Amino acid sequence: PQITLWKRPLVTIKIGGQLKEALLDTGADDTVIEEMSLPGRWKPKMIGGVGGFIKVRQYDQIIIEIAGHKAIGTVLVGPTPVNIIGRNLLTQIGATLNF
Amino acid sequence: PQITLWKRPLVTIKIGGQLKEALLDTGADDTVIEEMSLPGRWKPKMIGGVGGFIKVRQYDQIIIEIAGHKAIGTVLVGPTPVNIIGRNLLTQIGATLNF
Ligand SMILES: CC(C)(C)NC(=O)[C@@H]1CN(Cc2cccnc2)CCN1C[C@@H](O)C[C@@H](Cc1ccccc1)C(=O)N[C@H]1c2ccccc2C[C@H]1O
Repeated sequence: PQITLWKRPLVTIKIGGQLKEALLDTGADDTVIEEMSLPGRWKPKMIGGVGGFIKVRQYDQIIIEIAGHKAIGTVLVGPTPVNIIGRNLLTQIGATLNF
Repeated sequence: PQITLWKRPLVTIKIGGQLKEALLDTGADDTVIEEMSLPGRWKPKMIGGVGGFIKVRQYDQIIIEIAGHKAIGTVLVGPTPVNIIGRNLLTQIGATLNF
């Protein structure tokens, strides 16, 4: 679709078989989802944004559906304030900014 | 224009008579610019990022040019790691996310 920005660009995702709401975030390098049980091995990671750094679980090669579009890639899991779809997966689904 | 997301979507902005580089950020509600001595009045604000909150100065009705497109709105100034153009100004320049 084409998504305007008057409201947060929230979409439904499917991850681990579960539906969640997430924010399409062009300012995020990576994808980070709130704490959940997720099938795969993981390793510790830290990511930083405004306000500082958080500790996350890094899961590689995770199947995720974003507004009906398939991606398979790195998903971080940890105490993010909101679920965030970042550029690593926005690129997979062919998302661009236009003006 | 169209901007892909293989790298951070950085553009040139003009604010306060100065050129800066800034990130077009659909995940950001607000626009946050690195410390700069903008004139006049401002209001204290705290804004929340992925890692917690930071202190900023809120300036209203600020003239800013984003990739050649003029606009006007609220700009938050403080110790941000990157200059961030958020939805309050992305809407003004008619930006969308497309896939
Ligand atoms: C107005 C303000 C700027 C404070 N907003 C944000 O920071 C929001 C906060 N919400 C949360 C919120 C908090 C409170 C209230 N409402 C919402 C989550 C989404 N972010 C938007 C992010 O796109 C901001 C960027 C900024 C940044 C870019 C590059 C380098 C440093 C900082 C961000 O945090 N990106 C980082 C990022 C993000 C996810 C995964 C990995 C990484 C690395 C890095 O790219």
